[PDB]
Amino acid sequence: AALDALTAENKKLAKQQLEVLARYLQVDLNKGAKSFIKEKEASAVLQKELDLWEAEHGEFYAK
Amino acid sequence: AAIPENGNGLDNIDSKSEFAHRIMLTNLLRLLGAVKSKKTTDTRPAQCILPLSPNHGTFGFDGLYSESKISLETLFNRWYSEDWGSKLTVCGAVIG
Repeated sequence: AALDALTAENKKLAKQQLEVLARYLQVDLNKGAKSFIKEKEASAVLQKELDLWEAEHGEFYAK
Repeated sequence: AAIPENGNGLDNIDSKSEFAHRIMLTNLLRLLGAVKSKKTTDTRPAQCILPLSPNHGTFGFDGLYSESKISLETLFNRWYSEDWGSKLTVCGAVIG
């Protein structure tokens, strides 16, 4: 009702303070996430070239 | 070395048939080619005993077995045509 509304503004203040501190410290707060996204799509590329082999040859030949 | 493949016709040449052909033909020739490469003397040949078959497709659905076995008979004239005659000697046994 209203307790959650005030908790939300408390955490809003906490987030706005955390972003100011991360800006002060030159901290990339999403570098881990961006790297995870860029290396997860590389896994997609190697999976695309890997499934070509299994589609072209089959499960028995692959094993 | 061979794979038991059965029920594989011309319309169902599958991964097991391709892999069996790889074992029985294309890497069988690679053992012979590797033994040729690891030899340095023409005085000590290796007598390769090839498991030839007398039934080249005359039976039914065996996959690429007949294709694997009839392609080993090429080493009889490839013995003369290539440079491993004194290096490997072919003795094809036609197992009945």
